[PDB]
Amino acid sequence: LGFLGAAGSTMGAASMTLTVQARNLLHWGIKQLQARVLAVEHYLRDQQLLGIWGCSGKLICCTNVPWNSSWSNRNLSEIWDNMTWLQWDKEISNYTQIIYGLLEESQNQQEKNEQDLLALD
Amino acid sequence: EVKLEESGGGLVQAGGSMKLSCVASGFSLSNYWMNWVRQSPEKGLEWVAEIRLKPQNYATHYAESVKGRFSISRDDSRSTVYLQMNNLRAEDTGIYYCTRPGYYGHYAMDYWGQGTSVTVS
Amino acid sequence: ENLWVTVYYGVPVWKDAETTLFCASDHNVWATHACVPTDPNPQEIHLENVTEEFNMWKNNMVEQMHEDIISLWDQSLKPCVKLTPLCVTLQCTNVTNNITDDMRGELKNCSFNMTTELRDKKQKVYSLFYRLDVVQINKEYRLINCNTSAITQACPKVSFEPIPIHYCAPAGFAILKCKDKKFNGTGPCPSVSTVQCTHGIKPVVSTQLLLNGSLAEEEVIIRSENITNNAKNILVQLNTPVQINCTRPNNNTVKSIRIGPGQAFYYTGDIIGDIRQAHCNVSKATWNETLGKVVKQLRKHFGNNTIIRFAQSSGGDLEVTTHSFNCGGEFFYCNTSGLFNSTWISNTSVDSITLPCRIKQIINMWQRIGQAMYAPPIQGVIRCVSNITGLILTRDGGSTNSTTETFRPGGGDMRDNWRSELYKYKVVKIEPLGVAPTRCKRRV
Amino acid sequence: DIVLTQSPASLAVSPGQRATISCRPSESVDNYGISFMNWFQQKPGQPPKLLIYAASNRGSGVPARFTGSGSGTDFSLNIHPMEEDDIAMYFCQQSKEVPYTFGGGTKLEIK
Ligand SMILES: *[C@@H]1O[C@H](CO)[C@@H](O[C@@H]2O[C@H](CO)[C@@H](O[C@@H]3O[C@H](CO)[C@@H](O)[C@H](O)[C@@H]3O)[C@H](O)[C@H]2NC(C)=O)[C@H](O)[C@H]1NC(C)=O
Ligand SMILES: *[C@@H]1O[C@H](CO)[C@@H](O[C@@H]2O[C@H](CO)[C@@H](O[C@@H]3O[C@H](CO)[C@@H](O)[C@H](O)[C@@H]3O)[C@H](O)[C@H]2NC(C)=O)[C@H](O)[C@H]1NC(C)=O
Ligand SMILES: *[C@@H]1O[C@H](CO)[C@@H](O[C@@H]2O[C@H](CO)[C@@H](O)[C@H](O)[C@H]2NC(C)=O)[C@H](O)[C@H]1NC(C)=O
Ligand SMILES: *[C@@H]1O[C@H](CO)[C@@H](O[C@@H]2O[C@H](CO)[C@@H](O)[C@H](O)[C@H]2NC(C)=O)[C@H](O)[C@H]1NC(C)=O
Ligand SMILES: *[C@@H]1O[C@H](CO)[C@@H](O[C@@H]2O[C@H](CO)[C@@H](O)[C@H](O)[C@H]2NC(C)=O)[C@H](O)[C@H]1NC(C)=O
Ligand SMILES: *[C@@H]1O[C@H](CO)[C@@H](O[C@@H]2O[C@H](CO)[C@@H](O)[C@H](O)[C@H]2NC(C)=O)[C@H](O)[C@H]1NC(C)=O
Ligand SMILES: *[C@@H]1O[C@H](CO)[C@@H](O[C@@H]2O[C@H](CO)[C@@H](O)[C@H](O)[C@H]2NC(C)=O)[C@H](O)[C@H]1NC(C)=O
Ligand SMILES: *[C@@H]1O[C@H](CO)[C@@H](O[C@@H]2O[C@H](CO)[C@@H](O)[C@H](O)[C@H]2NC(C)=O)[C@H](O)[C@H]1NC(C)=O
Ligand SMILES: *[C@@H]1O[C@H](CO)[C@@H](O)[C@H](O)[C@H]1NC(C)=O
Ligand SMILES: *[C@@H]1O[C@H](CO)[C@@H](O)[C@H](O)[C@H]1NC(C)=O
Ligand SMILES: *[C@@H]1O[C@H](CO)[C@@H](O)[C@H](O)[C@H]1NC(C)=O
Ligand SMILES: *[C@@H]1O[C@H](CO)[C@@H](O)[C@H](O)[C@H]1NC(C)=O
Ligand SMILES: *[C@@H]1O[C@H](CO)[C@@H](O)[C@H](O)[C@H]1NC(C)=O
Ligand SMILES: *[C@@H]1O[C@H](CO)[C@@H](O)[C@H](O)[C@H]1NC(C)=O
Ligand SMILES: *[C@@H]1O[C@H](CO)[C@@H](O)[C@H](O)[C@H]1NC(C)=O
Ligand SMILES: *[C@@H]1O[C@H](CO)[C@@H](O)[C@H](O)[C@H]1NC(C)=O
Ligand SMILES: *[C@@H]1O[C@H](CO)[C@@H](O)[C@H](O)[C@H]1NC(C)=O
Ligand SMILES: *[C@@H]1O[C@H](CO)[C@@H](O)[C@H](O)[C@H]1NC(C)=O
Ligand SMILES: *[C@@H]1O[C@H](CO)[C@@H](O)[C@H](O)[C@H]1NC(C)=O
Ligand SMILES: *[C@@H]1O[C@H](CO)[C@@H](O)[C@H](O)[C@H]1NC(C)=O
Ligand SMILES: *[C@@H]1O[C@H](CO)[C@@H](O)[C@H](O)[C@H]1NC(C)=O
Ligand SMILES: *[C@@H]1O[C@H](CO)[C@@H](O)[C@H](O)[C@H]1NC(C)=O
Repeated sequence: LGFLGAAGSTMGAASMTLTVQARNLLHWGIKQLQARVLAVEHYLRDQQLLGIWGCSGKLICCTNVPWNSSWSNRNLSEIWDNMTWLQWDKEISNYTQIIYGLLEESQNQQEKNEQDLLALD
Repeated sequence: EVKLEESGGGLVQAGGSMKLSCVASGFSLSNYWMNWVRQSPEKGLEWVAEIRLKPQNYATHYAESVKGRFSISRDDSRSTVYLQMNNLRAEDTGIYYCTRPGYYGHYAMDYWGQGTSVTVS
Repeated sequence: ENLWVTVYYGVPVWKDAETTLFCASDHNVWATHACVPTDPNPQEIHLENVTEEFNMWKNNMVEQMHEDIISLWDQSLKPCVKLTPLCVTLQCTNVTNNITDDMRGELKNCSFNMTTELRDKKQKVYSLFYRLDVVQINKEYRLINCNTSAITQACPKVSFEPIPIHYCAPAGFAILKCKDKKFNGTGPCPSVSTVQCTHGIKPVVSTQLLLNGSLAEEEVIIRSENITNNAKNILVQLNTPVQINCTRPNNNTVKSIRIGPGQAFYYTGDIIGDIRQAHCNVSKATWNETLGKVVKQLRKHFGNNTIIRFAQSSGGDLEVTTHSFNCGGEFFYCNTSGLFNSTWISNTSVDSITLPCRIKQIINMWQRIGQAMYAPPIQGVIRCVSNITGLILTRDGGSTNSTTETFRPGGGDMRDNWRSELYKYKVVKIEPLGVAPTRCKRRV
Repeated sequence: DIVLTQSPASLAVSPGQRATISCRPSESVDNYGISFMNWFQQKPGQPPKLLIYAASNRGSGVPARFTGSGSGTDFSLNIHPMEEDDIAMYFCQQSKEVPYTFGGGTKLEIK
């Protein structure tokens, strides 16, 4: 189970290696600087997105957005055992923009307001 | 063991059309070259068509006696060769054979199928 | 039931991407000056059940290697001596000596007026030149390309000997390597591994044949960008080496003069002993076996019942019509005829082979307009041993109207040399974020 | 097209005798120093069998009694000794160019 050794594995099996994958995410002088700056800017963008979702403290988290069955006509056991993450990512690639927008609107925007009201009272 | 099997023969009304087929076996069709010839006791043997491989853009050649009324095509994925004909004339009556070039350099019809009867009237 | 969106991080998913890769290496013109120390044992992780597609013809790694090489060649010449003062009347005559001869006039005895350390004084010198280095003004001569470009002398202390270069991914990226055999450089690869870095690749500059490259694992592999287009080069990778022995038999000597206050120039002095033509020896039997393997593999694509022929290039510039070497610091051009002279009808042709070669001191390696380099002559007898690892062939036919086809050696495009080593490698970007339907809920 | 002439149209040959069938192309069949004339043998109800290739080389499985000959525009097939097993139609072919040509087939019989 080296880096990306999980790539051919079922989506469920792959969950065992998430930590390992995370560890590997982080004029000649100009070439070095452009590559390094981009690696950092990219890294931070992913972390900011999790921070909006409130999931930044975890590799795995749950959300309050319900699944739209039209995104994929499959059973839970079907997805977790009969597919790889590579196949899955392609299958729902049309809806990733929608899901990200829903996570912010349905959870982040709603929860911060309700918690503020409780704090205010 | 190389075998060729012809099919699709039979009696067809003049001015009509039909398709003959040849099934390749015992060799890879994709890497060789294929030819069709016909025979009648009135004329003896006559060459009618040839088909080339992919680097040659599947170019084809026909005898002047059949050109424009006959067409040759192949399906590399199914190991088959087809000879299409239309605007049939009584003169086209004869036995048609699926053939192979055989010996390298010394192009020759080293292998023949059993052949099939075609009659036009 | 009610399915919910979940988020996973560290997900093993990758996408096609282009990024700058960095060189590593174990004076010299090559990249080792810019490079950092290598990983002596690069790690490789095999991936099971992975069918990732490769396409060598679109591979960006080729362009990155090309640009690094051009920059390095130029960088080595920046401190070096300018030869602009040499464009003079340069009167010359025939060299007379004990010779086996060559084309008549191949060597010239020239004399000319040069500057000295003081601008107040001039000196008269003489030197030997190759016919290729000069043209007639109208006897009076001119150094070739004095009408086109400045000429820079290569620094004598800088070696041209190749140094293996490894390329490594930046963080967030990984390099995939195809493990398949008999792979033609395109389509899905049935077995894929992930590596931090590539195997070391030596820069090699050559034409019509590939030198010092990798061998095919089992059988000779034939590939081209478009097999139906006769314009395209066909690359052939051999599964065996063919050894070639090249030599420059003449006992040349080197003399030098100071030019101006800041620089010095080296030139060919008297040649000691008999003057003989440069040449290369290859085994005939070995070459005959090699051609038989290539022909057998060509038939698998071009079909049976074809006549396969080979011939020399019909024309074009000396730089592309002949085989080129850079060895010992000398530049060789060899005719290659006798390697490519055959007809194959019956799976057979219908000791050593010696090829003639020529030496030129003024070169333009990258075929750039307005550029030129003068190599200093190298003293003493030069011998080089190398192995042929592949061929560049072109179709002069495209014939569909006959039972024959003829092939001729290609060249003039360096990218095709590098493609023979980089075809196994692909660059991908790692995207750790993904989502899934698994049911769960959170308190608010 | 390149026209072949073949003769005799038929011949009767007694057992043990030599039989000869001539073939004369309108244009030379030769290329790269090698003849491209081929010969076939045929019996009723069956496809032709390749007999001789490159005007001299017996096809695989072909008995020694069948011998090719000639060059340029003059070729012939020589069969000896004649046997009843040799009764067949015979054809010459020019394979050098597209279209490939045949014609003038000959009937060989026992006398
Ligand atoms: C290296 O070899 C592979 C095969 O191992 C080549 O893949 C082949 O590519 C051709 C052209 O796309 C495929 O031809 C097919 O044509 C039909 C229409 O007649 C089209 O519908 C198919 O989608 C396809 O284009 C051929 O099937 C395919 N062979 C396979 C997939 O096994 C590849 O092109 C070769 N690379 C080079 C540079 O020659
Ligand atoms: C491909 O690699 C082979 C070696 O596997 C090269 O052959 C060898 O090349 C080296 C370097 O040019 C030769 O050595 C040199 O010798 C001279 C003279 O003593 C010395 O001054 C240099 O510093 C260096 O040591 C070596 O002699 C030669 N072969 C043998 C048997 O020694 C071949 O040249 C390479 N091809 C290309 C195109 O680079
Ligand atoms: C070296 O000598 C050769 C002759 O051995 C010179 O070549 C001759 O050039 C003249 C004048 O144009 C011709 O008339 C002859 O036919 C040439 N002789 C040959 C080719 O054998 C040559 O010019 C001298 N040096 C050079 C050419 O650089
Ligand atoms: C090239 O020409 C020069 C003269 O321009 C030659 O140098 C002279 O050669 C003659 C004999 O031919 C000697 O008598 C002189 O003493 C030499 N002058 C010197 C050494 O300053 C030179 O030898 C010629 N080179 C070749 C290879 O023939
Ligand atoms: C190098 O310079 C000298 C003069 O210092 C040149 O010698 C002259 O040659 C011409 C030939 O027509 C004579 O008319 C002159 O009389 C010579 N010298 C002088 C001072 O007039 C020599 O030719 C020059 N060399 C080159 C290659 O140009
Ligand atoms: C070019 O020459 C080198 C040195 O002889 C070859 O490297 C050897 O390759 C053989 C297999 O062909 C190995 O058994 C030897 O151990 C290698 N020698 C080493 C690594 O020092 C090389 O194969 C030749 N051409 C190639 C490799 O394409
Ligand atoms: C071209 O045809 C030849 C000959 O059929 C193929 O190989 C040989 O044919 C002979 C008899 O003539 C057999 O005994 C052989 O087994 C065949 N090959 C071998 C290796 O023995 C050859 O494969 C054909 N070439 C292509 C590309 O299809
Ligand atoms: C490579 O070798 C060939 C064969 O020797 C050269 O072609 C010959 O050129 C000469 C001189 O004009 C002719 O007399 C011959 O008829 C040619 N031989 C042929 C066509 O077979 C060719 O010039 C050489 N290439 C180089 C760059 O020197
Ligand atoms: C590949 O598939 C096999 C089952 O056929 C499985 O046991 C193995 O774990 C899979 N490999 C990966 C990397 O998922
Ligand atoms: C699912 O997506 C479709 C298309 O956008 C939308 O019409 C539907 O309302 C969505 N269902 C949600 C909660 O169910
Ligand atoms: C998903 O559930 C349905 C329920 O009818 C079943 O028919 C189908 O086979 C299931 N799919 C898989 C992959 O188990
Ligand atoms: C996903 O998007 C791609 C690109 O528009 C499209 O080709 C594909 O059909 C889509 N998949 C769907 C709609 O399931
Ligand atoms: C320089 O001289 C060469 C001699 O071959 C000639 O071909 C070229 O046209 C010249 N260049 C210019 C710019 O005149
Ligand atoms: C090869 O060239 C032919 C003729 O132009 C073209 O039809 C075909 O698409 C090309 N094949 C490629 C680009 O893979
Ligand atoms: C042969 O050439 C050498 C080098 O130029 C020279 O020293 C020697 O005298 C020559 N021998 C003769 C001319 O007999
Ligand atoms: C090349 O072959 C020639 C002719 O046999 C021979 O004289 C020469 O010494 C050979 N060169 C080498 C390096 O063996
Ligand atoms: C090249 O030289 C080696 C010795 O270094 C020798 O064994 C080999 O036979 C030579 N090759 C030829 C073609 O002469
Ligand atoms: C090239 O082949 C031709 C034809 O066999 C031959 O006449 C010629 O001499 C050969 N050239 C060589 C061997 O240099
Ligand atoms: C090449 O031809 C010769 C002569 O017919 C034959 O003996 C040999 O087996 C052939 N080689 C084939 C595949 O190698
Ligand atoms: C070249 O190879 C052919 C085909 O294998 C062989 O028939 C011939 O004898 C070889 N020529 C030699 C070894 O000189
Ligand atoms: C030839 O070159 C060698 C060095 O490679 C040198 O020692 C020798 O003196 C030169 N000529 C001779 C010695 O005649
Ligand atoms: C074959 O002949 C046709 C004309 O019938 C011509 O257009 C085509 O270019 C020819 N092909 C070759 C390779 O010469």
